[PDB]
Amino acid sequence: KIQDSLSSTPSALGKLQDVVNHNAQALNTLVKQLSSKFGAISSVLNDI
Amino acid sequence: NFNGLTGTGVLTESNKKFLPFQQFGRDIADTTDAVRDPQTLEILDITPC
Ligand SMILES: *[C@@H]1O[C@H](CO)[C@@H](O)[C@H](O)[C@H]1NC(C)=O
Repeated sequence: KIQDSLSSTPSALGKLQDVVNHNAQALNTLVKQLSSKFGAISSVLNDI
Repeated sequence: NFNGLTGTGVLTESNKKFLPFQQFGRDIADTTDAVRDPQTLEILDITPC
């Protein structure tokens, strides 16, 4: 019945998927924050 | 230096279908992923060395 409990419930391993999701979200936001101008004329040092 | 856009990277023949009205392509975070030549209009992919 252990295998049935693990198969029927998809959210059984949520406590373990949460850390991976948090790391992925942190990396994604750190990558996306590059487009921020931070008050400058542009976000690309090449053009600046 | 593509029509003013200056950068560094390796240029490769593109395989993505640019629409006839598009001139630039971008990945996440405004990263220029592709550009079309202002001379021969061929699409080129940009990848950091
Ligand atoms: C620009 O000139 C080059 C060489 O003269 C030629 O190969 C190219 O097709 C020209 N492009 C346009 C858009 O006229």
